[PDB]
Amino acid sequence: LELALKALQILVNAAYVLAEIARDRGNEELLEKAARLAEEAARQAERIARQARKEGNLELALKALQILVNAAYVLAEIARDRGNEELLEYAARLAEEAARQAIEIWAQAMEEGNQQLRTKAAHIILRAAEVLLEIARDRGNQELLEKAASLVDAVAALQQAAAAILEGDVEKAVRAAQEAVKAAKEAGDNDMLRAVAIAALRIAKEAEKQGNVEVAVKAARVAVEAAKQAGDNDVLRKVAEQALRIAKEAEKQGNVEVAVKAARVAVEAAKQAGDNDVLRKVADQALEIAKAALEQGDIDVAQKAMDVAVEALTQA
Amino acid sequence: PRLVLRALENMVRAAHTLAEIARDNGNEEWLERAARLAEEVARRAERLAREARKEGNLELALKALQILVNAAYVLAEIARDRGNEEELEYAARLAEEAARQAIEIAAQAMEEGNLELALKALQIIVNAAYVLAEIARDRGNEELLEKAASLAEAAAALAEAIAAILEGDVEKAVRAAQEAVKAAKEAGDNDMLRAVAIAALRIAKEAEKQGNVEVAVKAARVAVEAAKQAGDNDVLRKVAEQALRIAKEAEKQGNVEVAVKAARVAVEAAKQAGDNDVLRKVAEQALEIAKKAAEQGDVGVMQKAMDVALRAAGQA
Amino acid sequence: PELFLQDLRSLVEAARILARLARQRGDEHALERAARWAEQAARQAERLARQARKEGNLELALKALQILVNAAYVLAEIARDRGNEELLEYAARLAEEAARQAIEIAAQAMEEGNFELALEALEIINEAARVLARIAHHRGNQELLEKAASLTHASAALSRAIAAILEGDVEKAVRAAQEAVKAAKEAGDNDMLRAVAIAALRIAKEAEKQGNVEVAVKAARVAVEAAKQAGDNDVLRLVSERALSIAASSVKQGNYEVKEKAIRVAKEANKQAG
Repeated sequence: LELALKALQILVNAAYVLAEIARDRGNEELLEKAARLAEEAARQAERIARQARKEGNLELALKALQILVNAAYVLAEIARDRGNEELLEYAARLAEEAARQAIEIWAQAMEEGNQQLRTKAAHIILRAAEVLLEIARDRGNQELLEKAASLVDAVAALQQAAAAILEGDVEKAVRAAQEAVKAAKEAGDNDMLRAVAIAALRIAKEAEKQGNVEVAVKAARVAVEAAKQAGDNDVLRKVAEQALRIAKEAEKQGNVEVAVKAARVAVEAAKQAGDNDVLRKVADQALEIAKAALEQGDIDVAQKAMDVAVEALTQA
Repeated sequence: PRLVLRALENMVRAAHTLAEIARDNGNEEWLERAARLAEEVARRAERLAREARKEGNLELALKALQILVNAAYVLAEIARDRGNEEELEYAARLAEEAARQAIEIAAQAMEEGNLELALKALQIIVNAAYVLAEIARDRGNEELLEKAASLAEAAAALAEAIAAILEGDVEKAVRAAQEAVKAAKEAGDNDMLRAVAIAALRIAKEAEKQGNVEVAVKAARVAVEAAKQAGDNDVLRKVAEQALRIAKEAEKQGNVEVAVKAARVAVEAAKQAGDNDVLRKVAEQALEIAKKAAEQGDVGVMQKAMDVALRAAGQA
Repeated sequence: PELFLQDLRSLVEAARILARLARQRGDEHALERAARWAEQAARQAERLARQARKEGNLELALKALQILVNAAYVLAEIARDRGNEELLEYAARLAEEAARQAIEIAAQAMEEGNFELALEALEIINEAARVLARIAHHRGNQELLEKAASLTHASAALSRAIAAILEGDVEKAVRAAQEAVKAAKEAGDNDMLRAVAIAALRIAKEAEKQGNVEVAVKAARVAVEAAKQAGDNDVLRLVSERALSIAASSVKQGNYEVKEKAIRVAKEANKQAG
């Protein structure tokens, strides 16, 4: 199994050397041969990546993506002196689909808590953006500069958020996450937003263990901001479960104001999901929140709670 | 062992920094120092590499070759900015000789069946081609440039063939091998031809495990095509033995046409080799092939078995 | 823990890419982002690097110093094109004390005979010297460029001496040490001189292990030269102790002349120590 990637890396390196050797010479036939070598290697690497993803070895898959990114770099280096856009058109589309798959890998790694994949995947995505940036540096497409820059700074935020998670600093986590949605929303990439949202779930899971619900609701408010773009129903239900858990913790803390803001986030998501069981659970939780707000005499919070309860229950 | 490789590599890396610093400053004396250091490393590393193969550890040897290739890269970077022909000649000789030794490793590695070492050696060869070409362009020699390119193409085909050996598509393997002999025959490099033949032998061994004698003969047809340029007597002997093994399987399959083609290859090789024991063993089996051609009643095949066996015997 | 360095590397790579992109697309807030990201990553690395010497995992420490050098390359790239000398001065101070700390680590590794770490620290030193030279090329300091050539020369010499010791090629080691002490004189740094003296001590220790007392006297003659130029009394004490090892070994080998040299060397080391 594994040796194929090693051979493919050598093939891409051979193609790189062949292209460099040809570069100063009137022999586009060598460049064509190098491109044929690269294309076969790329087709092999994609087929391997598809199978490795089915088998669940993410390291083999991301290494194949690393090779593919190097191949895209070579294809661009060929294409430039060849004066050919179609090679760039293949390479950029391939690199975008590779970046998508790498982001999907990064999301699965974040979901599973595999930091060890997370670092590798980040380096791969960063290299993919570098190759897209070389393509943009030549081709002059401004949108690709926006895509690359936003992808990169979003990865930098995603990394910063993971570092904040390991450090346990929920305030740093929120600070990062706000910029993360800012970048991803300016990019308009729904798959980048999906990866951000999956990370935001992990932020919330740890924020409950820290018990700072007042920060955790600000994180949840970012989480719905992304999730409302992405629309993945099981992710939205997972988010809603976390928002309800956050409300239960806010009740244990007696912080009904944070609990009502947690419900205001929860309804924003539940109104997309349409899951009547979430609507029932939200109304039940909101009644417990109203009971706590009555017991505290926080009746402005009680009325705000029940405004949100009606807004939720009326979606049934 | 291990430490000395690290140290010499670090001494080359130091020379690389020193050459960068010297070229940035425009200083001569630092290049002279660097060159003295690099030559001393080259002399030491040649000894180390020669000893490492005598110790039988091909990995230590190929790492030492990579040190020599790093040294060659540094020497070339110095020399091509220094502007002297003897320096460039010495660098070219060093890189070429290292590549010879690397192919000798690759041949041995494929003969043992460790493709991992062979792949590593192909990376070394690819690196040497890059260095050689950079020398050759700046010197001005089209013959060496063409030699580098054709060697690199042949290496790329060998890498593709190794990938095909991992994958098990013997038609893909033959398709690669056809290009490999095309490049190798254009280059006239004896060791490259040797490597192709050794690869073809292991391709045939896998084709026999699969029972695909037909494609095994197609591979052997390339193997003799290469061997006929080069006169590696023991490789010719191994090819003939394989051709007889293939013919014995073709007899077991009752494919007397494939068996006669296997003999047709065997005599073509034996005609170069002149080995009387091979010739008699070949003719001995050639009568078994003729016997089976008669048992099948295949007139034209039996006429070919006649013609082959008689021409084989007629001067043996 | 280790993943921290990988994440820091990724943030440096992001900064590198952002800087590359910013050289295409005009935004001073991309420069400011990259600089802030990079400096914070560098300070985070520095905290860990200071901690790692207390933890005694020198492998993680020198890996962190490699991160510092790699970050310093990106900082210098940003700074030189942004045209700010104070950020270059900061990056230079970061690199300089990092490399000086690497020289201390290398001295421990050579005292241990843990030459593995010494070669890697010497690599960090080489790459630091590269980055220092890149900075100096823009500042115009020929003095720093001569020091970089000296530093690379000395690190190469230490590497060569180590290689000769691992091989047991002790006459070539003694010859290489004689080159190394001249390289230390070119460098003019007491910490490099200490590292070179620690190497010279470890070199003499190998000759004592072999019982080659005359080779050891040659090695000690270099070691005491380095120690005399350094002025470090602890080194001079260690040299005097090793010289008495050689003297006792010389009486064990039954030769009065090698004893006499070894005692005169011990007395030179004592005369400098006071």
